[PDB]
Amino acid sequence: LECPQDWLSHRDKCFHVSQVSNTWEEGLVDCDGKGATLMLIQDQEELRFLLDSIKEKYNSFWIGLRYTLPDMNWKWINGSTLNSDVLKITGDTENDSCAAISGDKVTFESCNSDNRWICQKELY
Amino acid sequence: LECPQDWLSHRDKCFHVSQVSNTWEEGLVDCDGKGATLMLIQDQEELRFLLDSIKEKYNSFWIGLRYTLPDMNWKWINGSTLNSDVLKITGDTENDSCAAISGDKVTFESCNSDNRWICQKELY
Repeated sequence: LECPQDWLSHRDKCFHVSQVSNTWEEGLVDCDGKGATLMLIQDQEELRFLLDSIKEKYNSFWIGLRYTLPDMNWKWINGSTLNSDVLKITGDTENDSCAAISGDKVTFESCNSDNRWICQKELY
Repeated sequence: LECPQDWLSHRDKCFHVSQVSNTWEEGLVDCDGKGATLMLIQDQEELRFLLDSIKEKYNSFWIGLRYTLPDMNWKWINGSTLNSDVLKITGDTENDSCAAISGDKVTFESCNSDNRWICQKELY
């Protein structure tokens, strides 16, 4: 019983890092199609192991954590409303944020960001 | 009437990009201390001009837009709760997300990210 070919083995899990960057949803669907899921982090060690095997400590990798927000009237810190032109490129219609590993932290980022992603399989 | 020394001039505004990366709040306080504010984007042209004068189209720069979230019970996409060890490095206690320019989009990112920031002054 080994991890599939080209998957990284660690403790009870197999990991695979995506070839391309894309949105969170594209990652979630990609992992599904592999009989896998986006990475669920059990502890910081796991996070450190991955990041040190990949050698991209700055980059962001999508993981399996997301929240949605109700519809929001976005305003600048001075109280002025964002105008039409800027709203066209601000966040996503879905108003979701998605977790990504970066460094040795987990940060939430708009889900339409293009990031690589990490899929996981449980061996045991 | 010129922009201060070392500020970038554009249309009715002067811009200054921070020397170091730090959290959103440190940016907001830094701009204040300069008689300035974090960048408020009037339109995509402005965004393009900055990004093309700086020549860091990938990087994230804080701007003057932020939202807070109520306290949240974070769960993984499979419904399992994040454990203690992972919660220690996931987002920020404040549970805020902050806007940053990247590429030619505005993305929301956890406010404890270390990004450079852009301050603005209005000349007219």
